[PDB]
Formats: sequence, structure tokens, C-alpha cells
Amino acid sequence: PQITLWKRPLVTIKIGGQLKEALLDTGADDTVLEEMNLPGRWKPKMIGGIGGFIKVRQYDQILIEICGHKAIGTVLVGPTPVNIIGRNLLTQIGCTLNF
Amino acid sequence: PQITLWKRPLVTIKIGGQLKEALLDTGADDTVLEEMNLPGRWKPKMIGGIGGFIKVRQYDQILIEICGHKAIGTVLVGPTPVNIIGRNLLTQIGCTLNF
Ligand SMILES: CCC(CC)CN(C[C@@H](O)[C@H](Cc1cc(F)cc(F)c1)NC(=O)O[C@H]1CO[C@H]2OCC[C@H]21)S(=O)(=O)c1ccc([C@H](C)O)cc1
Repeated sequence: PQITLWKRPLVTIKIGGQLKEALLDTGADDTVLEEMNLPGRWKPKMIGGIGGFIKVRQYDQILIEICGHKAIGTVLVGPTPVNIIGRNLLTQIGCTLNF
Repeated sequence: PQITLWKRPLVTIKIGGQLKEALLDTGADDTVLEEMNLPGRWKPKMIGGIGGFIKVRQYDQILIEICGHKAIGTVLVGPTPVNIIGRNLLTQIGCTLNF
């Protein structure tokens, strides 16, 4: 689908057997999700934004269905205000910007 | 133009007679730029993202030529790590997400 930007580009995702809403964020290099249990091992990581830095758990090879499009990649879980789908996953579903 | 997301969607912008590179950020509702000298009056405002909040200077009806497309709107000026073109201006140049 084509999405206009007059409202927040939120989409439904299926991850870890849970349904959530996430923001397709072209300004984010990485996918960051609010707290959950992504099954398997992780490695501590620190990520930064406009306001400073937050501590997240880095989970690799996580399956995520973004509006029915399947993708596996690194997913960081931590105190983000909002779920954000980053460019690591957006490339996999073939998402593009169009003026 | 159509832009794939395998790299950061960086574009050149012209603002206040200054040439800069900015990030097409669908996750940003408003435009926020690193410190610069933008002519006119301003009003303090606080905006938040990952890691917390920053205090920015709000400017209204500012002209910006983004990748050859002109747009007028509010631009927030403050300690952002990266220049970001938000949805307030992305809609004027006709930007859409397509996957
Ligand atoms: C969840 C945050 C999101 C929603 C709550 C809001 N943000 C948008 C998002 O696109 C940022 C862009 C970004 C890119 C960057 F290189 C440096 C930055 F500081 C910010 N990306 C981000 O934080 O990404 C994280 C994960 O990926 C990594 O790479 C990059 C940083 C790391 S915002 O910029 O705070 C923002 C902008 C405008 C407004 C106006 C006033 O409405 C409000 C808030």
C-alpha cells in the first residue's frame, strides 16, 4: 500500500505471538520496541535519540510481520516512547519514499 | 524521486540562504534542525523523543527548498543530533510511503 503522511504512519505488526502498532520511521536506522519478551538470547546495548540515550536489549533474528509482510532482523527492546520500525526492517518489505 | 531505504534518506535543503543536508523522517511530525542562524522572532518550546526532551526555538512560516521542492512551515531549531524533515513539510512536497 501507499501511505500518505497527513497522519502518523502506524501499522499493525505481529511479533512474538503478540499484536502491536508500530510507526514506520524512515528516520530510524534501527527497530525499537517497548518492553516485551522476544524469545532467545540478547546482548545489552545503548541507543541515542533527540533527548539522549536509553538502554535496550538487542535481540537478533526476530520474526516480525509488518502489515502482513514478513521480515527477520535485529530488534531492540527498551524504554522507547513508541514502537518504531527502522530501516533495518523497512528494506526487507520493499518500502520506499515517494515525492 | 523514488527512494529506497538501504541507506539513510538524506537530502539537500535550502533554508535561509544556507545549504544543508537533512533526513526525510516519517517518524517526525514537525521539522527539527541543528543549530543555525534563522532570521526572525522565535518562541521556546520543548520536544521529546528517545532519551528525553530538548528545548528548541520555534519558527513559523519558514521557506525550505527540499530537493528542488519548495515548502513553507514551522521549523524547530535546537540541539538535534541530526537534521530531520518532519511530516509537516513532507506532505507539501508530496511524500508518500510505498511498500
Ligand atoms: C521514538 C522516537 C520518535 C517518536 C516518539 C520521534 N523521533 C523521530 C525519529 O524518526 C528519530 C529521528 C532521529 C534520527 C537521528 F539520527 C537522530 C535523532 F536524534 C533523531 N529516530 C530515532 O530516534 O531513532 C533511534 C532508533 O534508530 C536509531 O537511529 C537514529 C536514532 C536511533 S524524534 O527525532 O525524537 C522527533 C522529531 C520531531 C518531533 C516534532 C517536534 O514533532 C518530535 C520528535
